[PDB]
Amino acid sequence: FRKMAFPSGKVEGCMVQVTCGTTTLNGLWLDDVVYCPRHVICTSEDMLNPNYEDLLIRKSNHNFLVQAGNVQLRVIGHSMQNCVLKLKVDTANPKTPKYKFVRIQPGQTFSVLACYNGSPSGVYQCAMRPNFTIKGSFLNGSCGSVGFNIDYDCVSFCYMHHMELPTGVHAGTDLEGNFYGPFVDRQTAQAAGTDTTITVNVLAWLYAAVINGDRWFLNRFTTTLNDFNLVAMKYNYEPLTQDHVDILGPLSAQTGIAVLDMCASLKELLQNGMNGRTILGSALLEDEFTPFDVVRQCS
Amino acid sequence: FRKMAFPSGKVEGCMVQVTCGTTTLNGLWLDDVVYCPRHVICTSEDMLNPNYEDLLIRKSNHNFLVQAGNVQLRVIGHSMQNCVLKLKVDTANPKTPKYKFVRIQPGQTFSVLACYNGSPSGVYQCAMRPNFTIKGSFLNGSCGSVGFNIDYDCVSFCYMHHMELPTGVHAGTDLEGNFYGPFVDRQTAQAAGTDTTITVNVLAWLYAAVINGDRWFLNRFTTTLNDFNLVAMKYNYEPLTQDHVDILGPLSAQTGIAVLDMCASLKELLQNGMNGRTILGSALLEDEFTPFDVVRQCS
Ligand SMILES: *[C@H](O)[C@H](C[C@@H]1CCNC1=O)NC(=O)[C@H](CC(C)C)NC(=O)OCC(C)(C)Oc1ccc(Cl)cc1
Ligand SMILES: *[C@H](O)[C@H](C[C@@H]1CCNC1=O)NC(=O)[C@H](CC(C)C)NC(=O)OCC(C)(C)Oc1ccc(Cl)cc1
Repeated sequence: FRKMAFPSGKVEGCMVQVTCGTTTLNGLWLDDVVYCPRHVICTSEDMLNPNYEDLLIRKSNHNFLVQAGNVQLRVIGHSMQNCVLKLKVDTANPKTPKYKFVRIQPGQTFSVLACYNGSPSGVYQCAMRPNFTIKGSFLNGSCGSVGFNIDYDCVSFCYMHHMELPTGVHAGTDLEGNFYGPFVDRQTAQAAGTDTTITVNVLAWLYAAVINGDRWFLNRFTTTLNDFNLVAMKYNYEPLTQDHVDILGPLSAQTGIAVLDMCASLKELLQNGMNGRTILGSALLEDEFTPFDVVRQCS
Repeated sequence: FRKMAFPSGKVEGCMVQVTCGTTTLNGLWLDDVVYCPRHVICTSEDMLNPNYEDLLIRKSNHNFLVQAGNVQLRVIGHSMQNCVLKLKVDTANPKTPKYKFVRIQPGQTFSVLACYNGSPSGVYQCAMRPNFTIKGSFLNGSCGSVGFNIDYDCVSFCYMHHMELPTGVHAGTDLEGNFYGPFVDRQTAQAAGTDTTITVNVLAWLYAAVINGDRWFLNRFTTTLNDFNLVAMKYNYEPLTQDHVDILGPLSAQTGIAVLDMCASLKELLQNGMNGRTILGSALLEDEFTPFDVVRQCS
């Protein structure tokens, strides 16, 4: 059982380079529009406290250099939507996949295609944390890299990368430019509050452990939803609900282990630790696989 | 710092479906040749102890059904090379990337494009273990999935998937059909011997930890190559060598931490454990990032 990303090919063909002045980052080219973070228009002396409206007023279509491979695209319009720019170009991307824009929920997962200079460097899987950050791997030049899911042949874009927080975690927007969480695109100290553990995902991963033969942490106790949650709260775990219980249905069925039984084993792990043992090769409790991810992978 | 795979698009366009009888698995379509595991010709009653030469003698070109999307390809020749079949087809793949076949060394890493029915399902990063197994995620139908590295625009194929061992780890071949390790493609119990930890990779990951601000495990001791290795052997770690020390050069330089100093910290971690703390978000010592991987990711 592995952290598995979606195949990235459909997204690779949408990545372009966008330069304004000496600032370069990545853009996403779908039909005749290129989407990118609006801070492409900032100089380093603007990033402390930009007035983006005023900055963009000094920019014309020809100040945006958009490059797809060795091919410069012609910008024929521009507008700002929340924290993203939309650059209308004179060529529709011939590689545009079937796609939609979605705003994901916290606790859900997606794949990131990390890019530099409009060129893909690598792919990995991320969760939107309950505090609306992601634990990514991003350097200078990575902004405009996107996160996505694939359903059949349709790419659902859900994330565009903008910034790193002082804790080393990452923040960004949906493809309409609205940040996940309370963040703003300016280079000031910003707090993500307390993060919490995605309880239903830990359970899904414990189920995945059982499916893959790892069963040592199972005990002979059970518990109640309200009793467990009294333990969840203690550990900054999200409360569990019947919808969670139901979502776990397929896994609880494949394994014959009641969700509340699995909860009792989780309580003991939270209380007693793992005694130097491992679960699916990890010595910590993993919360960045959804139930769907586990079903998808073990099917 | 994340387990990061290569972008998979160039490989996605090489995957096809190969059926012989009711056995279906994946093939790799490059120029006018499709490569796949030879056990595609086995029935379930053949897999216990196949005579592949005899089995293949009863097969003709038209018994191999090769499908790329909705498109059946015409097989015009077939031959067996070690544990792979080469099916000559009448159409050269128009999506063939620049490519080579390489036999990787143990301790090196690569990306796996896990496929079913010739369709990519997901991508993840693997190391060739010192005992020539990989810790993958593979189900029935995944054989013929490949592992690769990308250098610039050139895909270096290094692995084709064939089998799971009783321990749950995975074995397969290079693209000439020669198994990594002592394995044979028959459904009998086979041992991978003792695995060992890839010492230079653990050090590279400790360097990656330091680069990313995690420094608690550093101590004020140093050691000798021979003294450390007396500790390495104790823990089934690979011995460290000057070539390893030199390969770590760039990281030792970026950090100002002598390799033998980092070795002394590693010795203490092996001896004293991690006292419930974490390094790059892991509570175990990670050995599936090479020095190159760490340089690539932190650059
Ligand atoms: C866009 O490519 C870049 C991505 C971050 C750089 C470091 N790791 C990232 O994910 N985003 C920014 O630089 C962003 C622009 C603001 C206008 C929102 N600033 C930001 O993320 O500040 C946090 C710090 C740690 C200061 O990030 C860095 C900024 C500049 C440099 Cl040279 C290094 C880090
Ligand atoms: C090829 O798609 C398949 C891949 C393994 C299936 C289970 N996980 C794998 O990686 N390879 C085989 O089935 C292989 C064929 C032999 C001719 C070499 N047999 C094999 O791997 O045996 C090990 C076991 C655990 C028996 O694998 C399974 C075989 C069949 C089935 Cl239905 C389930 C598991």
